[PDB]
This record gives sequence, structure tokens and C-alpha cells, in this order.
Amino acid sequence: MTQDELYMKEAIKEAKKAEEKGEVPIGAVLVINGEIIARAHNLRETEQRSIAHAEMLVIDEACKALGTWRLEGATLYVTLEPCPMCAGAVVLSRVEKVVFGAFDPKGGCSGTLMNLLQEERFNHQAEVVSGVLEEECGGMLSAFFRELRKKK
Amino acid sequence: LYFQGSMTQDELYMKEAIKEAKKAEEKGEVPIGAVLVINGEIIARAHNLRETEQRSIAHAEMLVIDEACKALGTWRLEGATLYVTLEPCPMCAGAVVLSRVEKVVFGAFDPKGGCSGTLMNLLQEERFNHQAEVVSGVLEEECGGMLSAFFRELRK
Ligand SMILES: [Zn+2]
Ligand SMILES: [Zn+2]
Repeated sequence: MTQDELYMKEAIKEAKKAEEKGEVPIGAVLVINGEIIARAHNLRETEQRSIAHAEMLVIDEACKALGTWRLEGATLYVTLEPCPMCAGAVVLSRVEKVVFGAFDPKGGCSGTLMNLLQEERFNHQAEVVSGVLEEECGGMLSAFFRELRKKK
Repeated sequence: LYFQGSMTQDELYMKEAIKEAKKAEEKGEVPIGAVLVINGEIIARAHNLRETEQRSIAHAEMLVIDEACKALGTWRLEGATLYVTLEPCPMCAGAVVLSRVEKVVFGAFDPKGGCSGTLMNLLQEERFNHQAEVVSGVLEEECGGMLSAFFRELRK
């Protein structure tokens, strides 16, 4: 397994902590110079905050852990293609690279509906690597929702 | 028939958002302010705090939206109107869309980064699960005037 896949495995572990809590299993880690300086998972329903996406939590924890808004040199690993809110946060925090697992054909804005991470009219663009452990990351979401309907 | 007059409701709310932007101004931030109203009352008010808190997501719209989510005990801000002095960026427009904020009223356009009309309009995206009603230009001159003052002093 490559370097990106290794770190996506830790984001996947985060995604499973969210499934444990009955959240959509989406996980994220933030890496600078080989160290995971923050990790987080979706908390939208446990905390009832529309903003508690895995990418926003890890970014805010990174900023707080580091005492800076500018996460220069950070790579964000997330199991799913960021939404526009999270893609915006990546741009605003100057994250250098985003690696995601599965594409989000419904709502992804780092390659599918649009690419807010590579918008040249913005003051920052991030490298984007897609499909890293795609089958595991996407299958996790499918099985979560399939298990959800089962509970009726 | 009457001697007195009035502001519209929208510009009364907008001038509370301007008040918040003035606080941001005196702290040396980009002077952007915001209020969130539901059921006819202001539930949350905030201003830009990126430098004060060293958090990239401390935009006025993000703060008031999170405050309202936390206060209301729900991620869904149904019926809410967001007043912000400046056109929302993509992070905040996304957060509007995710929280089902019903309407966004903003003052001045952001020619460089606005994503509620200028570069794009994330608030009126058919392909998203939710669209917000957008009203621009409310107290435009006062809202844009602070930004242009801020960025003129930056140039100098
Ligand atoms: Zn997101
Ligand atoms: Zn913003």
C-alpha cells in the first residue's frame, strides 16, 4: 500500500468511529510532514450542527492545534469528495493537497459537480488526488445506508 | 400625510450586521458582519474573526450559522434569513446550502471572491439539494465602503 493509501486507512478508521455513532461514515485526517496533526469524522447528527463535516472539524482542529489559520503544507485525507463548504475551507486555509477516496456524484465539488479546489479565480488552489481506496470508501457509505433501511 | 419615515425591515437587520462588521473593523479584521434571523428575531450575530482566533473558518456567516444550529438544537435552520454585509464566499455559501437557510440578504458584492452572484452562485445551484433566495445591494454603499477602506489602507 502506497503512502496516500496508508493515510486514507486512518481516515477510514475515523469513518468507522462515525458509523459506530450512527453517523454517515465519513472520515478525515490532516497531515503535515508525515504527522497526523488532526483527525475527525462526521458529527452532523450527534452534535446537530450542519457544519460538523469531517473536513471542517479536522481543519478547525488543525488551526487550533497549530495556532494559525494558514495550514501551509498540509495534506487533507478524507474518505469522500468534499462538498462546497469543505472545499471552500480547504481554499481558505491554504491546504496544499486534498486526497479523497470516493467521488460524490450527487454533491461533490472537488471534481464532480465542479472543482472549487482548482478554481484559478480564487487566491489558492490545492492539488487533488482522487479514488484512493475508492471501493472501500464508497462501499462503506453504501452499506451504511443499506443497513439503515434494514432497521425499520 | 406623515412627517416621519423608515428603513425597510431588511435594512434594519442589515445595519445590525453592519454594527458587527464595525467590531471586526476595530479589531483589524476584514470588516464583515452577519446576523441570523428566524421567526422575526435575531438569534445570532457575529463578525469576521480569522486573525483574532487564527481559525480559517471563523467567517461571520459560519459563526452565526453554527451559533444558531447550537442554540436551536438542530442542523436544519428552516425559515432562517442570513444578513451579511458582503457576498458570501464558497465556504459560507456551502454552509448556507447545508443548513437550508431560506434566504440570504447581503450588502456589497465581492468582486474577487463572491460565490453568491459574482464568480458563481452556489446559492442558486439546481444540482444542489437546496437553493436560498438571494437579495443583494441592501445598504450596499455602507457595506462596500468599509471593505474598500480596509483594502485601500492595505494598499498604502
Ligand atoms: Zn463537507
Ligand atoms: Zn466565508
